[PDB]
Parts: sequence; C-alpha cells; structure tokens
Amino acid sequence: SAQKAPKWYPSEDVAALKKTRKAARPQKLRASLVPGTVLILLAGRFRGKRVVYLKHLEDNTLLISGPFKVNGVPLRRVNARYVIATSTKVSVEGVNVEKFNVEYFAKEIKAERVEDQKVVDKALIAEIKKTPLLKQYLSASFSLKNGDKPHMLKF
Amino acid sequence: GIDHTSKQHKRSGHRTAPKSDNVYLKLLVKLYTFLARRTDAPFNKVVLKALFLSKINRPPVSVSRIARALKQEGAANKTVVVVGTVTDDARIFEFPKTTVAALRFTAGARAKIVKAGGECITLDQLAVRAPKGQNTLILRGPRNSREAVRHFGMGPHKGKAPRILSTGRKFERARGRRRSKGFKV
Amino acid sequence: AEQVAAERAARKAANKEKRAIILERNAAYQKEYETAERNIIQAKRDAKAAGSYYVEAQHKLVFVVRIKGINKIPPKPRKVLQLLRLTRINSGTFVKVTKATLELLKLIEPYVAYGYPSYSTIRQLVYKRGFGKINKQRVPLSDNAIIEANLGKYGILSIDDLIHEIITVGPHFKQANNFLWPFKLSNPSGGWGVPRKFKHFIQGGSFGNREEFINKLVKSMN
Amino acid sequence: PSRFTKTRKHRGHVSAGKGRIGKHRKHPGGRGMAGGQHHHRINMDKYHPGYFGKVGMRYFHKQQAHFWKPVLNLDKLWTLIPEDKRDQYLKSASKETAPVIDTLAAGYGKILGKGRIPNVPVIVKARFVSKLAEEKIRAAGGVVELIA
Amino acid sequence: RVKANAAKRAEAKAQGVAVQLKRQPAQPRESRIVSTEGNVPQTLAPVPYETFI
Amino acid sequence: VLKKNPLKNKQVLLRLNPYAKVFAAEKLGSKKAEKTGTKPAAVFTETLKHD
RNA sequence: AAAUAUGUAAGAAGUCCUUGUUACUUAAUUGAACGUGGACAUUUGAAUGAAGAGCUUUUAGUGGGCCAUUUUUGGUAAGC
RNA sequence: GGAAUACUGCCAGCUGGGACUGAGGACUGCGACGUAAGUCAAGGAUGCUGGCAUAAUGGUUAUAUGCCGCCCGUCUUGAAACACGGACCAAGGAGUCUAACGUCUAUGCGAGUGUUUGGGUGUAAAACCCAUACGCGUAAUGAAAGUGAACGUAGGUUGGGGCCUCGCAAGAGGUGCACAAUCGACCGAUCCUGAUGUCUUCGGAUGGAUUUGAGUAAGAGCAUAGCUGUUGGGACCCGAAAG
RNA sequence: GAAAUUGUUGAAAGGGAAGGGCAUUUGAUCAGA
Ligand SMILES: [K+]
Ligand SMILES: [Mg+2]
Ligand SMILES: [Mg+2]
Ligand SMILES: [Mg+2]
Ligand SMILES: [Mg+2]
Ligand SMILES: [Mg+2]
Ligand SMILES: [Mg+2]
Ligand SMILES: [Mg+2]
Ligand SMILES: [Mg+2]
Ligand SMILES: [Mg+2]
Ligand SMILES: [Mg+2]
Ligand SMILES: [Mg+2]
Ligand SMILES: [Mg+2]
Ligand SMILES: [Mg+2]
Ligand SMILES: [Mg+2]
Ligand SMILES: [Mg+2]
Ligand SMILES: [Mg+2]
Ligand SMILES: [Mg+2]
Ligand SMILES: [Mg+2]
Ligand SMILES: [Mg+2]
Ligand SMILES: [Mg+2]
Ligand SMILES: [Mg+2]
Repeated sequence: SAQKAPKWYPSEDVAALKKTRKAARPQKLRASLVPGTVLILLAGRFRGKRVVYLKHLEDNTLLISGPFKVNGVPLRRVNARYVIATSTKVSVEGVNVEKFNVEYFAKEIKAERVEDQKVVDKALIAEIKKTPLLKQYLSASFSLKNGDKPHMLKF
Repeated sequence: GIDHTSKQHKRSGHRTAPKSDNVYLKLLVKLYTFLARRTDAPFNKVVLKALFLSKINRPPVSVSRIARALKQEGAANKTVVVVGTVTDDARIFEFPKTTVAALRFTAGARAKIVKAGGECITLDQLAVRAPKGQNTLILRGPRNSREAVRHFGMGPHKGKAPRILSTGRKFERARGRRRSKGFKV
Repeated sequence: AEQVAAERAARKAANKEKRAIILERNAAYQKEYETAERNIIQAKRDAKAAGSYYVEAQHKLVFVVRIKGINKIPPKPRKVLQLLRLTRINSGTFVKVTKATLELLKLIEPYVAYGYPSYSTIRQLVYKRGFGKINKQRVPLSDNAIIEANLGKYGILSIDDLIHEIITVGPHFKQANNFLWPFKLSNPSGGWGVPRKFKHFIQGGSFGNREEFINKLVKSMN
Repeated sequence: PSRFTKTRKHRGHVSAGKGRIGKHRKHPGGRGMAGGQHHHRINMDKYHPGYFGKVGMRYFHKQQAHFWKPVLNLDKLWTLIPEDKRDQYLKSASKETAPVIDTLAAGYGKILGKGRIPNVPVIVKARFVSKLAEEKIRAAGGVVELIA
Repeated sequence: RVKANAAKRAEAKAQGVAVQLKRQPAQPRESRIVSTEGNVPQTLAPVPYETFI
Repeated sequence: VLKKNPLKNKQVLLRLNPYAKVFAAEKLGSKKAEKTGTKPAAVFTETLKHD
C-alpha cells in the first residue's frame, strides 16, 4: 500500500438543485426605444451607422434595418445597450415585421432574407423620403468630433 | 475592535467525553448520550456527565454506604446507581436485598450483594430497566477523603497536613510547630 | 390516518388569527401615535393662545451610539459603556431615561453620541438591524414568530409590538430592550458633519447630547 | 517517552521555555536546602513548620521490633475468621462453642474498640486490648484472653 | 420601607390588585403649562466688563 | 440563510407588519391635518418680538 | 470646608405572631442566643448588565522598566 | 387679511443610472396576489446569447513599472544602530538519563495492593507459574511512659444534584449521595475534678476546659505508565581567575 | 558525487548596492478541461 486508502469516501451522487425563485419577466426597455426611432450603433461591424428601430424581439434584441438600400445595414438583431436612441422618428405604420423573430435569425445570403429586406426597405424609403435630408442623415455614419461631450449632447 | 467583557475562545472547562480509551466505556457514553438527548430525564444527563469523570472524581462506594443510603426513609426498594466502583465492606454485618447498578463491582462486593439476594447489573442493564432513571438513587463516594486532599491549602494556621516523606520525632515538629521553639505555626 | 392536512390547515388558521391580532394591534398603535402627536401640537397651540407656555414632557427614551474606539478608555467610563452594551464603535442601544441612567450618560459623554430617537428612527433601526438575544445568540428579527416566542410572556407579539414597547417606555421596556441585541451601525453615509468628532456637540463636535439630531445621525449610520 | 515531551515543542524557540530575561542558570538560589533560614525562610516556615531545631529526647540503638504492635479495631474483628465459618458462627450465638480468634497469630498486638460487633460471643486472644474494646467484647457475651 | 411595604401589600390585598412596592429612580418630568399672568418674561442680557476694584 | 431587509423587499415588509398594506392603501404617511385657527396671545407675540 | 475618591444597606439567610432549651443573664420567663409552629411569590421589595456562577489543584515566565495627561517632591533646570 | 416659499421633519410614496456579491442545493417556513386553481421579487441566481476549445484565461518564472520594504540573532525601558556574534558552505551541535518525590491523567485490583530478592518452568536474558516475608495502606496522638477513635438510625441546622408522591402545568411535599458552612459527639496530648478499692501509695471511675493534634464520625489505597514540576547528580551546551 | 566557490554556453537586467511585498504589462515555460 502506497497511501493506505481512506476509511470513508465522498458519495458521487450529485444532489439536485433546490427550486429557484427567479421568473423570467419581460424586459422593461427604456422609453426612448420606440419603433421607428433612429438609433446609432455603438458597436459591431456597423458601429456608427444610423439605423431604423423595428419590432422588439423575444430574446430582448431590437430588430433594426438600415434601411439596407440607404446605408447597407440589413434587417438584423441588435442589443439595446449598444445603441443610442436619437430623437428622430419615422413612422413604422405600414412596415410588417411580425415574420421576423429569433427563429428567423437563428444561425451566400438567403434569397428569402433578400426578399424580406426589399419588402421592408420599400416601406422604409417611402416613409423616409417625406423628411428632407433624412436619407443623407441615415447614410452618414455617426462619429464623435473634437469637443463632443456625450454627457451633454442630445441625440 | 471589541471591548471584550470575557475571555475569548474560552473552553467550557468540563469534560465532554471520557479521557479513557475503554471501548466499553465509550459505548456506555454513547448510549447515555442518546438517552440524555432524547429522554429529557435529568438522571440520564447526570449519569452521562458522571461517565466522563476521572478516577479521583469517582471514589469507590462501599456496600455499607449503599446500605446506609437504602436505610433512608422510602429508599428501601430504589435501584442504587454508582457510576464507578462498588467495594466491599466487612464492617457491616447485615446487607439488605437490593439492585445495584455500577460501572464495576469488586469480587467481594458482588459476593455480598448476591449473598444478600440482590443483583449487580451494568449501567446499560440499568438503562434498559429504567430508561428515565425511574426509582433510582445515585450514590457518590467521598471525594475529599483522598490522601492528596489533606495537603491542599497548606499554610500558616490552616492545619493542612504538610507534605512529608518520613513522619515522627525530628520530622518537622520543632520550630514553627510549638511555642517552646520560636513560635507555633 | 393522515395527520398532515388536519395539522397544516390548523397551523394556517392559527397563523391567520395571529396576523389578524397583529393587524388590529398595529392599527391601534398607529392611532395612539397620531393622537399623542396631535395632542402635543394642540397643547402647544392652546398654551400659546392662552398666553402660557406648554413645557413638553421630558424625554423618556434616548438612543446612545458609541462613537469612540475601544483603546485608551478610563475604567469607570469603560465599565459604564460595557453595562450599556456599547462594547464596539458605532454600536447603539436604547436607554430609558432616569436619574440612574442619566448619570451613566454623563459619565460616558465624551465617547458616545446620544439623543432622543423618533418613531421613524426606531422603526428603521428595528426593521433593518433588529436582532434578538436568543439563547445567548444574535438572531435576526426576520419573522414575528421569533419575537412572540421570546417576548410573548410580556405581551409582545410582533416587531411592531417591540417597536411600540421601545418608543413608549412600557412596563416591559427593560426586557424588550435587553432582548434587542445592540445595534451594529455603520459609519455615517454623509460623514459626521464636523471636522473632529471628539469634542462636545455643543462645541462643534460629535459627542454628548445632540437631542433631536441623533435621528439624522442614526439614519445616516443605519 | 521523549517524543511527547515539551522539549520537542521548544525546538526553534531560542530560550527553550526558560525565559529571555531570567535564563536557565546553574543554581541561582543555592544547591539543595541552602538558605532555609535566610532566603528560603518563607518557603520553609510555610509548608514546613517545625523543620528546624530539636523536639524531644534521643533514643540510642532503638529497635522497632520492641514497638511492633499492629492494631486491629473491633470494627472488623471477623475477617480473622474464615469467610465460610463466619456465617456458621454468626448463627448460633451461644456462649458455648464460641469462636476463638488468635489475633497474635493473625498478626496483631493490640485490639482497639472503634467499631461495633454483632451480639455474638467471641473469645479474643490478644497481647493487649483497649478498655472500650474489651467492654464491647464483653457486652457481646465474649471474653478477652491475654496471651504473650 | 419593609414595614411600609408590608402594610401596603396588606391594604392592596384588601382593597384590590395594585402593589408597586419597588422604589423607582427620579423620572423625567411630565408636561406642564407655565402661565405668564403676573409672570411676564423679563429679558436679560450679558453684562459689559468692568473692574470695580 | 440570508437576511432580507424591510423598508425594501415589500414581500418581507408585508410578512412582518400586516398593517403595512392598510397604511399604504390609505396613505397614512401623508395624512392631512384638520385645520385650526388658534392665534397666539398678544403677550406671547410681544415677548417673542421683545428686544 | 468642597469636587473626585471611599465604607455600609436596598430582604425569604427577610419581616411579623405564638412560645421551647440553657449550667449565661435578670429582682423576676427578665433578657441573650439558638430553636418548634404559623402568615406573606405578578414588582421577593432601586437602575443597568451578566459568552453564567461558585470552587479546587498544579505549574511557567516575571520580580532592571519606561512614556503621556492630570496631582505632586527635590532641583535653576534637564530627554534629571 | 389671505396666501406662497424657505428651513426642519415624516411617508409601510413612485422611479432612473452605477458598483460589489450569487453563499446555500429535493420538499418542509413565514408571507403576498389570486374566490379557486395556482402564481410570486415570499427560509441565498436564474434565463437567453456569443466567441474560444488554446497557452486564450490561468499558474510559475525573469524583467519592467507604481507605491511600500533598514540586518538577522541577542541583552535591553529603548537596536537599523557609531552595541555585541555572524566572510561563505557542508557535516556535527545543546533540558538528557537515573534515585527519590508533588499535582493531574490512564489502567488493574481494591481494604487491600505490589508475580519478576528468590523458587519453579521455558521454544532460554523473553513468555508462563509461585510460597513465606517485606513495603505501603487499613489509627491516631504524645518528647515519652503510654493511651487509643458510635449518647444518637455514625448526630443536629442550612444549602444541595438526583430520585419519590401529588399536580395538565407552574409548583407543593418527602428522601436527600458528593460537596460547603456551622454547632455538637468520639480518640490522643495539656490543664483541672478526683469514686469504689488499697502493698497508704498506688489506682483513675465520673464530670469539665476561650487549650492542642498532620485524627474518628460505613475505610481508599496499592501497583504500573505518561506529561509537567522538584532535589541530588557533569545535570540544557561551552566558559574562569584559582585549589 | 551536494553545497560553498569556479569556467564555458544560453537567457535576462543593470545612472552611487543588491535582495523583498502587493498588483499588473511584456518575454519564456507549463498544468488542468
Ligand atoms: K530564573
Ligand atoms: Mg476582530
Ligand atoms: Mg461619499
Ligand atoms: Mg475628521
Ligand atoms: Mg514564544
Ligand atoms: Mg537566552
Ligand atoms: Mg449568515
Ligand atoms: Mg533581573
Ligand atoms: Mg424637504
Ligand atoms: Mg495572463
Ligand atoms: Mg521607503
Ligand atoms: Mg542601556
Ligand atoms: Mg535588533
Ligand atoms: Mg549612532
Ligand atoms: Mg557583550
Ligand atoms: Mg565580527
Ligand atoms: Mg545538521
Ligand atoms: Mg571547565
Ligand atoms: Mg582555597
Ligand atoms: Mg566518483
Ligand atoms: Mg554550485
Ligand atoms: Mg559609477
């Protein structure tokens, strides 16, 4: 004998977890996130792009569109904490977004996704074009200039 | 920081298990720990505490002491419990019939009890017969009868048995023990 | 035989009855507090209208917080602090005001900040930092059953019964206060409001009687 | 044994439990019983009164066999009788055929009267007896026979 | 006090139920109303320094 | 296992003090006091404004 | 003649009522001490506190001290 | 004359942002909402998602940077000291054993205890067995001659764990070992008193005392072992000048 | 066939010591999954 094996061994029976009192209540997103609001993307490959907010998804993500024709940002999910909600709003009455959901975004581009992008973009362009310089605003990327103070700036 | 009003981490100062490694004494301690925990009878708790006691704290209880305790008014039929050794005593010539529960019995003490017609039983037998110590009479031997005790507290005017190897004339009896040589104590 | 349903239902019924008793007792306490406060206000107004001065009754209760550490304390004040159970800095106790306790407060003045606690201060103290001394152990007062099991013999059935017995110095104030473990408060959240704590409150410090400002101090400390 | 002594526990501690200020010196207070009258007088008067001086008269060539006289009290008086015969003599407590107890043969010189005996005659042979021992033996219906 | 307490206890157990046989420390004063009738408050001020020696 | 503070955790606040629900429903922390119009005496006012 | 410091007491080992012992004491059942019997527990006779109280044994080291506020002696004074 | 506002305080008023923590591990409890099913923020974190799947996190190490960090040991009131020892490394290096003991503890037996001086025996320094003694204890006290421990249920009073009776309980009563205080009794010493009797000088009954004892008052000791402590020993190790 | 001490090679750092503690960067190296 090299170690004189112990008299008692711990049991290899994994005890069940006790019942957790944590219900998954719906997220209360801030009042600035209203569908149709123009958001500035703070991170990702499209960081700095100004996109249009759309249906709020069940995984707590925001469905956003560039529109793709305007600045090249497609219909895609985005985290609410990685966007700045500006005070510019386009009307989303007429854009049908009930189809898009977590399963729709679950993991070259699909022709279906191209077609829904075109369908949503048509209405988005129609709504944007009644506001002067709004298309140019959405085409231009947001950036901080020298002297910009985000704690004082309004969006 | 805390202004402590008492010593911190102070042990209780009382035994919680016997110092002995006697497996049978440990088994008795386990049985009476169970009884003291789950009976609420004070007899079981005091027996459990007595089982922890050291040898000098368990002086022998003579059969004559047991007989004198049984001569108490109303104690004639009580079971005598001695957590320790029961010794014989030829100075008593008439022993009554009784039941004695003890840790140990001297051969002579057991013979005297049996010849008087009683029984000598162990503490676990006593536990089975009387789980709550019904009709029991706990006896304790004389603690302060020890040879060591009379030397305790030695000092002037105490009368407390000086520690000495030889006794007699010329052995600590002249100066400080009588007025004719200096002073008495 | 089941011996489960006919016991849990009876326990739920007894709990509901106890809660009804506590509800009516708390409503009576609220009415008593409202009546006493409005009576004091109206007595002051009536005395002023009659051209007299209403001298308010001297305060029967103080809250004392030890604001000095445990080092370099003379033996008599140290013993008085120990007997008031302030054996740690930022520990606090309620003291019923008599001559015997006022002399103790006088002895320990340079090491404590004390004053007259309001109902809100007492309620917040007992609710947040209320611990009972049960079998020499510090047990949080998280349920009314604990208070009932330890102070029920004195007629105290709930945490609000305990608070009432503290604020109104009742027949069993001594037992209720001693049942309450000394409150372990933190340092004040906005600071002490003075550069140096260890001169008298009257002299711009923190110790001594700060009679009504003890509420602000204890609230910032709680 | 050595592995249980405190000197194993004092390894690594410089003074070996004997103190830094007062060290373990050779004989700080003198050897043996030195100074029992001068600087150990307190410890001699306390715990040893009577130590110094003389207390009686001498006895040259004292022989302890002259003073050999083991004492047996009346309280036993019966362990000298064999255990089996003890019951037979306690019963039939007759003045005739009374049990004979040679205390000298049992190894005693004086019989003392501490205890009390049962009311049964006994013939006690002794070199010496106390007055009360003889009184109790006679009150029990026995007698004391002086031997040498 | 012993004799007075015995007498008070006897009279209590004869008249009703109330004893209060323990001494109590001096209690805080209760509320009182102080009138100004013939007692209008007189205003005092600290006095200026002087030597008068 | 974990002390939960009343004055937060309305659940614990209601477990203690069942009267908290009535207090909140009736807004007893912001109760209006009955208006009175007793005026201080002229002697009180003169003493207060006395130099 | 202070202040501070300090002794004692705040009860059941108490109080009250009746009467037993003595070789003490009194002119004297007079008193003294110790008693038998009987009555009085919500606060059993102030406050606060009490990781409890009480008790015993046996042994280590120590037996050069120094500093601060205050009282204070010698000294001109001193980190005397 | 009617307000407003400041200041102070209260609300078991609502609500936004930030940081740290996620201990526990079937259910049990207290609650809340809900008529009730059931739900819950109510006796401690879950749900969803992404990248990586390896030096990426992390560990170790060297270095760099920010802040901190005097040389250990010793004597000392005070050491980093301009106090002493230490240039470095390896190996050795200092409370040991014994005789006799105190306390405590463990063990065996227990008014007894100790087989081991010795004898028998042996598988031969072992183990096993044993008589008579002896030591200690069971009696103390006195210088000694000597004497020598129950008036009593081995006492009374007080407290006393436990036990017994009644009582749902609280409590009431009875018995109360150990132990504590106190008053008694007994044994020895000392000081008195001094009966029958008589080798007329012996004997010492009986009754006492502000005296005294390391005593009795239903025994606890003996033996072995261990830590610690004591004394003699070289005596924790090294050290004189000397004789 | 240790250490003190030394040579060579390799790595690293180095403005009047060096060594150390907490923390992390960088380089080297490595376990677990
Ligand atoms: K020494
Ligand atoms: Mg600490
Ligand atoms: Mg701050
Ligand atoms: Mg400050
Ligand atoms: Mg040390
Ligand atoms: Mg040394
Ligand atoms: Mg905890
Ligand atoms: Mg010295
Ligand atoms: Mg305000
Ligand atoms: Mg890393
Ligand atoms: Mg530095
Ligand atoms: Mg010096
Ligand atoms: Mg040093
Ligand atoms: Mg220097
Ligand atoms: Mg030197
Ligand atoms: Mg040197
Ligand atoms: Mg070595
Ligand atoms: Mg030499
Ligand atoms: Mg010479
Ligand atoms: Mg070689
Ligand atoms: Mg080398
Ligand atoms: Mg240079």
